[PDB]
Amino acid sequence: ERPTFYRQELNKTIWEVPERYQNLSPVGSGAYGSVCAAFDTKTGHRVAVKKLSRPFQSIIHAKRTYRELRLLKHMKHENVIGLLDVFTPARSLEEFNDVYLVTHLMGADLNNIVKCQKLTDDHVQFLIYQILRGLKYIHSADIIHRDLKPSNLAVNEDCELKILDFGLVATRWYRAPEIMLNWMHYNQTVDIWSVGCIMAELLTGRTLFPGTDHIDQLKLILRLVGTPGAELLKKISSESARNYIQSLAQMPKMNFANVFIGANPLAVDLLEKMLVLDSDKRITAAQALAHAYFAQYHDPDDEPVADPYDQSFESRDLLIDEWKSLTYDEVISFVPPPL
Ligand SMILES: Cc1ccc(C(=O)N[C@@H](CCC2CCCCC2)C(N)=O)cc1NC(=O)c1cnn(-c2ccccc2)c1C(F)(F)F
Repeated sequence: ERPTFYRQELNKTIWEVPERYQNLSPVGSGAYGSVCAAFDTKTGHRVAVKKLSRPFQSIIHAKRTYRELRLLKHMKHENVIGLLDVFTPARSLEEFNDVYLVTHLMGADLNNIVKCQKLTDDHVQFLIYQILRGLKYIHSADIIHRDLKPSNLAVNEDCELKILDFGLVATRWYRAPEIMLNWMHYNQTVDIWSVGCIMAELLTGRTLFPGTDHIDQLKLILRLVGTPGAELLKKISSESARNYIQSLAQMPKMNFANVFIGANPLAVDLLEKMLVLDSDKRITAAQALAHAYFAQYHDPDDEPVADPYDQSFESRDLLIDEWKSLTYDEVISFVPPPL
C-alpha cells in the first residue's frame, strides 16, 4: 500500500512527500542536501526530513548517497541519530532519482548553546558522558565520525544528546594532528581528540585552538601539549612532517591545571588523557566512560556495543547505475523501528 504523496516549493527546492508528513518548514541547507521540520501524523511527534541534493549525478554523489543510507540504517543507540523512515516518490528502479531521510527533530546544537555562555560542571559531565557512550557504540563497529564539532551534537530541553553529521566555525579547530597532517597511523581516537577540544570549549566558553590554517593550527596545539619528544618522533613515517616538526624551536608541555584554572580537577585530569599527540597513548571511549569524572552517570551494564557493520563497499569502484541499484535495494528492504 504505497502512500499518497503531495508537492510544494521551499527555498527554490521542490519537495514531494507522503501525506503522513504535514506543515514542512526549512531548518537548514548544506553541501549534500536540505532539511525541513515536519509533523508526523502517525506518531504525533515532530521529525526532521532531509532531501538529498542530486543524489545520482556522478559516481562520487552516488557512492556518498549509498554510504549515508547504509550508516543511518545501522544506528540503533540512544546517543546516535536514528532512521525513522526513508522514501522516494519513484514507483520503479527506472524512475528512481530522489531520496528522502526522516529522523527525530532535536531542539538545539552545542554551538547555539555555548555561544550563549559557558556551561556548569554538572551539565558538562552529563553532555560529555552521552557523547562517549555514543562513540563507544560507533567505534565498536569500526565506524569513525571524523568531523565532531559543537554543531554536530544536538540536544533537547531535558539535555538528552544525539551525535549526527549535518555535512556543512572551522573543522580544522577540532581535528586530530595525525589526520590533519597525515603524519602517523590513525585509529578511532581521532574522535577522542575532537571530544577533548569540545569539552574545553564547554568549560571555558572559548575555542581552545582557533587556527587560521593547518600550520597556525599545529603551532597553537604544540604551545599547549609541547613539541614531540624522541619517542613519538620514532613513529612518524613522513619525512616532510618530521623535517617540519624538528625545524621548529622546542616548546615544553604545559600543566593543564595552570591553563583551565578553577575547573574541577577530575575534568582537568580527563582533558590531559584526551589531548595527547601519540594516538597509541590517547584514552579510548570505553576507558573514558570508567573515568572518575563520570561517577554520577557510569553504568557498565548500560553502555552497549553495536552489531558488526559491513564496510567492504568502501573499497569498491562501481558505475553510477550500480550504486543507484544498491541504494534502491536498501530503500525497499527498510524495516521501521518500534513506534
Ligand atoms: C534528517 C537527517 C538525515 C541524516 C542525518 C545524518 O546525521 N546523516 C549522517 C549519517 C551518518 C553519521 C555517521 C557518524 C555518526 C552520526 C551519523 C551523514 N551525514 O551521513 C541527520 C538528520 N537530521 C538532522 O540533521 C537534524 C535533526 N535535528 N536537527 C536539528 C539540530 C539542531 C536544531 C534543530 C534541529 C537536525 C539538523 F542538523 F538538520 F538541524
